[PDB]
Amino acid sequence: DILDLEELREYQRRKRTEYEGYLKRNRLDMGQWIRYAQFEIEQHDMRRARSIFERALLVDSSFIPLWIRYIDAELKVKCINHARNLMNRAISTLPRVDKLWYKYLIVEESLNNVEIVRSLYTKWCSLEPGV
RNA sequence: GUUCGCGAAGUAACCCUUCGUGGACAUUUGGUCAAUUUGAAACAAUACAGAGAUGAUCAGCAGUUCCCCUGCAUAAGGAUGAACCGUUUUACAAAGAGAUUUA
Ligand SMILES: [Mg+2]
Ligand SMILES: [Mg+2]
Ligand SMILES: [Mg+2]
Repeated sequence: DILDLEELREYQRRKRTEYEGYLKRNRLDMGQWIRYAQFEIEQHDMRRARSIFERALLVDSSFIPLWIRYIDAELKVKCINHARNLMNRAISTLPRVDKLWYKYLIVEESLNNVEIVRSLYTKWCSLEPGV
C-alpha cells in the first residue's frame, strides 16, 4: 500500500476530492461530516479537522453530537484549552441542553479543578434550569 | 510669425527699406496597451468504449452542485445536459446472571 510521503499524499487528495464532493451535493447528511472529520484526525492533521468541524457547525448548530465529537476530537489529542474555548461557545450557544453542561463538568472533575465547577454550577443554577 | 510702438542707420522729407529693442497676440499631446516561441481559445485525430428509470425498449418534467454549453432571452434545448448511484459504529443507559480483586 503506502510507501512514502508522496503516496500518502495521493491517498489524501483522492479522499478529500471524493468526500467533499459528497458534502458538496448534500450540505446535510451530518454523519458524512462526522466520518470525514474522523478521517481528518487519522491523518494526524488537526488544523483541518478544526476547520471541517467549524464549517460543520455553520451548517447546523442544533445537532449536539457534532458538538460533543468536536470536543472529544480536541481531548483525544490531549489538548485541553481548545476543549475549553469550545465549551464557552457551547453552553453560551445552547444553555438549554444538559449534555453540554454535564460534559464540561466531567472535564473539570477529571482534572479535579474545583474553582471552575463551583463558578460553573453557579451559572448553570443561576438561570433557573430545573431540578 | 502677425501686429502696435520706440530708437538707430539708409531712402527720404515724416515716408520706403534694414538693424536693434519693448509690448501684445499664441501656452503642456498620449499610454490599463512594447513587436510571434516562455502569462495561457477551443476543436480535431489516435486508442478505449458507444444512450436513466426495467427483466427489456423508449416519452419525459423536475430537484442539489464551489460544473456549465447553445440560445436575444425570465423561451427551449444540450443523453430527461452532465455530476448524484458510493463509503457508513458513541446524547448511550437501566435490570438480571457467572468469573476475578479488595475494604
Ligand atoms: Mg432541460
Ligand atoms: Mg433518452
Ligand atoms: Mg436535468
